[PDB]
Amino acid sequence: MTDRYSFSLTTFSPSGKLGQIDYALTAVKQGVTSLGIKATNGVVIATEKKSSSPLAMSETLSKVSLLTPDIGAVYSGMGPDYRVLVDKSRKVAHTSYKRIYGEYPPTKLLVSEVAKIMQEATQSG
Amino acid sequence: TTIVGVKFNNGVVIAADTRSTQGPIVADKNCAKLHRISPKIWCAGAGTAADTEAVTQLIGSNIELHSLYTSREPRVVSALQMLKQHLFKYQGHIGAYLIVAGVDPTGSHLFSIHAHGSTDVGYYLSLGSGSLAAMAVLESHWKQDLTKEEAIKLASDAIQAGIWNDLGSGSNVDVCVMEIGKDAEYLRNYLTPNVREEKQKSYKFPRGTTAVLKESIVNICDIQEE
Amino acid sequence: MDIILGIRVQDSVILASSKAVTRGISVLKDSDDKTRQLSPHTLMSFAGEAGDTVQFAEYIQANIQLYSIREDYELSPQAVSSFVRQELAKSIRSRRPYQVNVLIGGYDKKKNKPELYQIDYLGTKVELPYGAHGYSGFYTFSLLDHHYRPDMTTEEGLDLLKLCVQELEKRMPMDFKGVIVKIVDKDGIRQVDDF
Amino acid sequence: MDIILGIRVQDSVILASSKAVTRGISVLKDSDDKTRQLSPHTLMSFAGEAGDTVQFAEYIQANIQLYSIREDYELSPQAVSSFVRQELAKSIRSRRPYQVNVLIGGYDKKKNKPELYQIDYLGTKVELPYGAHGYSGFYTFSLLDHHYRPDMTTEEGLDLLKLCVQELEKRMPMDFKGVIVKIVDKDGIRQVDDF
Amino acid sequence: TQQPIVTGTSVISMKYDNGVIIAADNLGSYGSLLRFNGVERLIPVGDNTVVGISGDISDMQHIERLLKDLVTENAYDNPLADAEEALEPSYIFEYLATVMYQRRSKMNPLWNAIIVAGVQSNGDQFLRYVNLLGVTYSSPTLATGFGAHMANPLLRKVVDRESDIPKTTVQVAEEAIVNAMRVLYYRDARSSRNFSLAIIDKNTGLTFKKNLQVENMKWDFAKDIKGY
Amino acid sequence: TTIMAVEFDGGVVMGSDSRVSAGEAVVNRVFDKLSPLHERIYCALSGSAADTQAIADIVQYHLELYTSQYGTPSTETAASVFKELCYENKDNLTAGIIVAGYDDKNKGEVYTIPLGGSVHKLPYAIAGSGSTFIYGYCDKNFRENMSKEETVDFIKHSLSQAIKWDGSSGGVIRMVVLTAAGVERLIFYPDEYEQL
Amino acid sequence: TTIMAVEFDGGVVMGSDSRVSAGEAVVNRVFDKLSPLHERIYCALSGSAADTQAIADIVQYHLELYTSQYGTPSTETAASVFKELCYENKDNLTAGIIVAGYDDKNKGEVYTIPLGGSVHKLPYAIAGSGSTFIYGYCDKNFRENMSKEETVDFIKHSLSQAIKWDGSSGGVIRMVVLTAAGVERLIFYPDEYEQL
Amino acid sequence: TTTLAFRFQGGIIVAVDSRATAGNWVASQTVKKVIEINPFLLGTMAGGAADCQFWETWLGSQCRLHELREKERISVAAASKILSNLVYQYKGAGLSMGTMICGYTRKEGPTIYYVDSDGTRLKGDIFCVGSGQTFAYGVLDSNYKWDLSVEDALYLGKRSILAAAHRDAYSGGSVNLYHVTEDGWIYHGNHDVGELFWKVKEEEGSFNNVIG
Amino acid sequence: SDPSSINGGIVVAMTGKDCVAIACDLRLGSQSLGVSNKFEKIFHYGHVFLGITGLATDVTTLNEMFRYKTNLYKLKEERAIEPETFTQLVSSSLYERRFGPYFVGPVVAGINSKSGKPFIAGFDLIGCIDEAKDFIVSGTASDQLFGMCESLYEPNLEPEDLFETISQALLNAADRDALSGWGAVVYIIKKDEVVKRYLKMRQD
Amino acid sequence: QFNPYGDNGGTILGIAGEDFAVLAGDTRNITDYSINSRYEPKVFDCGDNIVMSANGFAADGDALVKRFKNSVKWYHFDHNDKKLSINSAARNIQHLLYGKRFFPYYVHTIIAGLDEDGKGAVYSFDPVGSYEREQCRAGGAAASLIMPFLDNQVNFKNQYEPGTNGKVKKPLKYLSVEEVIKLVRDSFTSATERHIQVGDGLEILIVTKDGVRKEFYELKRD
Ligand SMILES: [Cl-]
Ligand SMILES: [Mg+2]
Ligand SMILES: [Mg+2]
Ligand SMILES: [Mg+2]
Ligand SMILES: [Mg+2]
Repeated sequence: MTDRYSFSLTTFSPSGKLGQIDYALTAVKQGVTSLGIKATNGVVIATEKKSSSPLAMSETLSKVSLLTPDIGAVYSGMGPDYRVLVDKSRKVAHTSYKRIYGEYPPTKLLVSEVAKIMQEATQSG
Repeated sequence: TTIVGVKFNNGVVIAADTRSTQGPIVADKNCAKLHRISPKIWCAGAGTAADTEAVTQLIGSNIELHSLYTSREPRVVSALQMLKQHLFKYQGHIGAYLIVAGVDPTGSHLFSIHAHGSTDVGYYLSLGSGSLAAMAVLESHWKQDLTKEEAIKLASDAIQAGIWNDLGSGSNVDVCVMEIGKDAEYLRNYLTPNVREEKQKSYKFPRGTTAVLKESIVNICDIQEE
Repeated sequence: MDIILGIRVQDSVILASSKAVTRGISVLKDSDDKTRQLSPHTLMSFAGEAGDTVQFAEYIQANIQLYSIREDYELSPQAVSSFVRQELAKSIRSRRPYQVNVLIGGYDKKKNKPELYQIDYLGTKVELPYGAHGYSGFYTFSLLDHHYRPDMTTEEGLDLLKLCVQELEKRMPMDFKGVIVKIVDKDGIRQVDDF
Repeated sequence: MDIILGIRVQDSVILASSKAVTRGISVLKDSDDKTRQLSPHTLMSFAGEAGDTVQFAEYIQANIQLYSIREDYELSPQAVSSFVRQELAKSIRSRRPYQVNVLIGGYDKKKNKPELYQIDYLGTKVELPYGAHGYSGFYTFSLLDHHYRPDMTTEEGLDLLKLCVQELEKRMPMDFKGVIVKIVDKDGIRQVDDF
Repeated sequence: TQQPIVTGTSVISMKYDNGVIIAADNLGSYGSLLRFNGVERLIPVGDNTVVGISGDISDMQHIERLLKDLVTENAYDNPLADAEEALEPSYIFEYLATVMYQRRSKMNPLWNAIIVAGVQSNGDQFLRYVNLLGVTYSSPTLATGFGAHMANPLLRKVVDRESDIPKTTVQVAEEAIVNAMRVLYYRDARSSRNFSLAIIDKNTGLTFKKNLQVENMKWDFAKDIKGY
Repeated sequence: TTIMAVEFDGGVVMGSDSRVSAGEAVVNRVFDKLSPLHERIYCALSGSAADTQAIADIVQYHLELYTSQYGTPSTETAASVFKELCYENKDNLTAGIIVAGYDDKNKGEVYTIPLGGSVHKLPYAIAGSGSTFIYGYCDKNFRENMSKEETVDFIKHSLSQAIKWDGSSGGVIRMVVLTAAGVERLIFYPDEYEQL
Repeated sequence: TTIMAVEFDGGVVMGSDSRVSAGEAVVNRVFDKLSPLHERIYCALSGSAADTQAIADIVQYHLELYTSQYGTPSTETAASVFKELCYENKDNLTAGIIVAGYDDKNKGEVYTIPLGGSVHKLPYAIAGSGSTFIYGYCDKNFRENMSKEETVDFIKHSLSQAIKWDGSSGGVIRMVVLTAAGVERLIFYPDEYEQL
Repeated sequence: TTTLAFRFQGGIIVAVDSRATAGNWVASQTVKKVIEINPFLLGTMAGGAADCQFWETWLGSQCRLHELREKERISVAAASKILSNLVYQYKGAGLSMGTMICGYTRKEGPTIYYVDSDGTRLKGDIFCVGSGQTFAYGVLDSNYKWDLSVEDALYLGKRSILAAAHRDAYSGGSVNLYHVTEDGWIYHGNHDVGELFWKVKEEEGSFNNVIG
Repeated sequence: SDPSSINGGIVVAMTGKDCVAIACDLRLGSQSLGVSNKFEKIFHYGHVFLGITGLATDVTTLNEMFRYKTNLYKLKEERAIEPETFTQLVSSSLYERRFGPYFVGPVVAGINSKSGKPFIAGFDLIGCIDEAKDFIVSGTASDQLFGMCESLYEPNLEPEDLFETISQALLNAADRDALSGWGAVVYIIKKDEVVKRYLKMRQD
Repeated sequence: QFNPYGDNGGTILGIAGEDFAVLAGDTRNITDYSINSRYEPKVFDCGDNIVMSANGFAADGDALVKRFKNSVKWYHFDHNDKKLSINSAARNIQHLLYGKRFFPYYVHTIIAGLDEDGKGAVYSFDPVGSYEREQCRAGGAAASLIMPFLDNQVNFKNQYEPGTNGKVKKPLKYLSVEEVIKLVRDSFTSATERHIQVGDGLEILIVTKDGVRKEFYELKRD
């Protein structure tokens, strides 16, 4: 066994395109529409609960997730990929900030940490 | 330090004194020993002050993540299990002695945990240098089916025993009441029976009393423009 | 090792370091140089546990000589002292700490100023007009506190140092077999061969 | 401890004893005479625990001076050494033993012979051509073994003693601040004031 | 220097308006072994004093003999031995306090903590403590060993300052003492259910109660507790 | 601590006191020392409270995992998992454990695991500080194939004596009866067992 | 060592084992631990063999000199002499002594003097290394006003158990019966008491 | 603690600090570390405060009994030896004492004996004892001459204590000066180290390292 | 031997009306030997001030560490760290060495730039936070400082009054400690001006 | 092993006025974290206008005070009822303390009274009998908390005259008995807040030419 894929699966093509990032963006394009609007005294994020079956209980599937008491996240694309990113985002908010400074991270820095996880999946083996 | 936890009809109450000591010296005359693991799970710590505070925030952090992961309000038995497994792994080198109380979907709970990783269950518990003073009051006045008002009374009376009779304890009484199907109410300085009397004299000095060698403005601002 | 002194005068730093090396019962040598040139305008004297003293001094020397070649530039005395302090501060919480005390006498070519730094084995750094390690301070500091002027000449500094060594030779129980004296100025490092 | 040497030549005994008195950190004195005249033709040098050394020496001196007056007669060096040995042999099994080592240099007026006796704090007496206590022997005995001849003059004895002190001043860690030298012969006891 | 072998635990006591109360359980422990169950640790001296002793029982029995000898000696050539020149609590205490301090000063202590409870000739309440170090102190409430930690806090809620003593009846004082003995039985691992209680009143004199038991105990909440 | 397990006709009975002591202070006077691993497998814990509670939690985990894969474990299997933890970590543990369980094939069984981390299958086992005082009594009063009532009386009388003499023991006598019928908890208060 | 004295209707009975141990080695397996000080006053010795034998010899001398002057001493008097020696020399002694005697006015009396040098008058006393295992048994089985035969059976059964469990105890059970009739010596061998 | 005494043409100068410490804690800044045995004999306090006080007061009693019996002033030699013989009897018991016995008689002239609790008795010209002794020696050794004036000798003793008071953590408070003549000792006042330091720094130009 | 009393030295912090004060002695020593009279124990990262007593090597190391961390904080946050946040960072940083700690007694002082609220805090060597309203004390003369501060202090002192109170509290505490003194500095901190005053004191 | 010494805590304070002297002490007696007594007198009138306190180990403290009181009684018998002067009392206590040099009284002793010129006097002793006349001395648990305050507020240390900036010291003006008692009360109030062994009650004995007067004040009981 052992993970013997220690090399990049995302690589530059002769035209300078990173194929796997482009294709990932294509998957996002197919995904259900989600939006965000910033007001003077708040922000709103919204999406459609595209229920796969009417027998399914769509309340048990959360597309809009709390990351910190003052930060929320919504997505478009692959739901499972979103769910694990929310788990990583919630944890990194604690490990790389709250357990150091005794307060929740500002929006931009938590976004920065989520961004770093998504960049690494673009270059890591 | 004097800490008590008392079970009542529809919940649990936790109380503590407000004195932190560096041996014989009193560092803080109004310390806050009542810590929050989660909104409806509060605990109070004796022993190494850094350790009790640190171990609460770590388990409190992991409990919040667990709650988010499971979409469920955190349970006292979870906080309990995580605290004892952490403290046991460090074989008492983390000197954290806690009384853990709270309400969850299961009901109301009251546990104690020692630095080595042993845990205790009961309807009334005490901890710290003033635990014997407090336990004397609890053993004298505790009864089954206490009301909220009776439990707060018994808890604060048990802390007062510690304040007066134990040198390790003093100053004020902090209380937190955790009732089922309600928000946990944190009552800070619930009792203040140790206010210092006005001094005989003012020690405000005439201006220019101290001898000065040099003076200078300290630049706290960043490097300026132009 | 025993006595290491340092005095920063107007236009130079003077380091005096004992010549004796004693292994318990016998004095094995009476001509030991307890110093290393870190850079052309930076000198470090050292005293502490046998073996560790030279091992540490040569290690520091190698690291500063490496930096000099890489950047084609001589680090300021301040920069060198900060590097040495960090190495000793790292060392004290190691499995087996370096038991070494050092004086760093350097001439800053940018500021045109002599600089003396005292660092003990714990990594306790101080910038001083004059310094020592061990018991050397106890005998000499009362003379230095009295006679020391910041506008002192190199020759005046040497005269005050002779008075300090004389007081050591009188009241110290141990025979440290005199001192090797070295001057650090704008022209670099030279040894006073008659003291 | 402090260095005390002895050498018995043709017609005299020479006792060399260090001048330094060190109390831990500082050398309090550099002119201390570590000897007592027991009788006109008997001298005792001593080294050991502070206080006990002088207390013992003066106690012996008093007892020999008492005997001298009572009998109107000077005891032989051998008789004085035997008395001193018994007092130290008694002392070791006491509640608090004297930690004192002595050399007894005497000229026997009956036999017309110089005599040197070495006695340690245990009461271990030996008659020797040359003796020492503590570490003094370790440095000097190799030189004495080589050069010593029983028909040596006092001047030759002093020259061999100078070579012994020179070796001590080279290889001993401690500064003992030179030695006071005293000669014991038929004419009594005198001090060599230049050494 | 020695170590205590057979030991007795807490002696508790307090002042009330007309006199003093003192109590001590009837156990002689041998480490963790509850070896002897019929040991009297309150020893009356005349009709005006009760000496309560904790710590080494062999040293207690010695002190018991010293006090017996003190009564005999006081009666010698003393026509007023049962009147004006009877032994006072203050006399009995100072004697013991002298012996305790002398013994610690020879590095051979009587390994005890002693409370002398009694009423003086003028009707003044006497209550004072002495231990193996010869340390002495007086207080409206006194307790030894474990009692100091658990009993005093409860007894001090009745008599906190001196001004509370005249306001405290014998019924309230005895009730507090009996409750303290129950709490000590719950929480002291070297305590027994059986105890002795002595009341020294300036009006009704010395009342000595033997074979008293801890009663009205709460255990019924044990059935509810399951697991840890 | 005073704890004992007894093999009888119906199955097995485990008994214990309820006192947890720190020096001469009783920290808890109503502690439950009979903690279940499985439905009809219980353990009695003696020694370090931290060490014993930590091990009991790990065994309960192993038996829960075992059941999911291989069905109901035997009492022998439960004892074996205890011994493994106690024996391998004997240098860092102070734990004396009695394991009592009921199979339908093997009926009632009792295993004792003293400090060393050895295993001993016995018709009855005594352990804890109080046990030393009732070696004489238990040896001369234990019979094989007693009734439920006889076994309850034997444990009640035994732990009564061990509580009377041992300062480290006291409080209520708790008992757990493991039979084909199921699990029955019993409690006996001082006023009852002291007058025996 | 296992020793015990019991008060009964007729008088008092003292019992003991016969083993003297040096570490694991049994030095003597048939030692007589019941020593007379007077005609109807005996003592059972536990602790340091040197210390206990030395004290016993002195007490015997004191009671002999007492008898020459003041006539037969009380059992209380004999116990008092022991306590005086044990208490005053508690720093240099390791002696635990049971004293059992028979007066005609006081009849049967038992006194124990533990390590401390304290005195306790008891209906019955147990002492020595083996006694710790029979605190439960002796407390449950002792009655006041037993017959000679009942008291012999009680001591035989008690010391039997204490020998069974204690490695420091063993050999024969020697007993001394103090009554108005006089002094009777009894011995019971392993083959007899082991099968009880 | 810092105590010194030195012999010169004008007699003996005795200078001491005033600080007493229990660990880091400064118990007193107003301690008399010169014991006035009698009007002609001084003794310095170092090691055990009680040991030095008690036994040098006792020495004053022995000296008074001597001159009552012999009708003649006790020699410094005799006075010093009474104390050294006494402490030697207590050797091992745990007496802590390091002191200089100072006196000026006809037969002897100005005389100083270092007496110590392990039984040492040394005659000498210059002695320094205490935690700050090494600092005081430095100033003494480099400045000392026999032909010092009483004024200059008094200053040298004052300046030597200041040197120790500055550097040694366990020395300071104030300086006590004494001048021993044949007709008895003369007290030359109490000098606060706090005020003395700034005064000396300015007038002397020393302690440039310190900002004032 | 005791690492927290080799070098010596003290820090004291107080709260006044719309102001805070932090003060320290200037002594560094090797037990009895005085080594330096210029060893300042108060540092600042923007408008947040940190005093550190105890082992001098750790005082220097933690200053270099907190400069390092507050510099990275500013680059990422795009704003200067506040006293409340910095307190938590000190606590976090000390406790991460629980079983090999820095032998220090840190003291935080500063005014929150947004709320304008005066803030002080103290820590034991493993990072337990003492957040007192009145005053914080640290060092080899902490007992002496507790005595001075308890009697001399009254709430809501104006900047130029608070200076006299904290100055007298330090000076008299230092004069009763062998291992403290050799000069003193006092920082008077207002929302947007900080004054630094070197005190004249006895040099023994 | 047997430890013949213990710590009963407590704090005492002696201040010498111009024509008076006060000796104050808290009335709390403790071992470890327990309170033995909230009122156990610690400062004693010993006769001849002398007040004494031996703070530390209460057994050794009671023993010394008892033996000194005895010494005063026998001084009267032996020397025709002569009044024992404070300087003579001080020297006598040195000999009592040093008598047990090799098994000391584990106490810090302070006595207060008037000297033979009628001026206020305080003498301070170590456990083994070293003693000195002092203006101002605190002893026991909270001595380190009180003395720095007294240096500042009695002796005016580090206080200079406004406008001179360090050039002119604040002049040492004499304090009244009312002024001293204010500083004593504020000392103990401050000590009570920050030291766990200090509290319950404060008892002050004031000595003038008219005799010995007592004042008692409540302290916090926590
Ligand atoms: Cl610096
Ligand atoms: Mg029990
Ligand atoms: Mg100083
Ligand atoms: Mg200072
Ligand atoms: Mg208080």
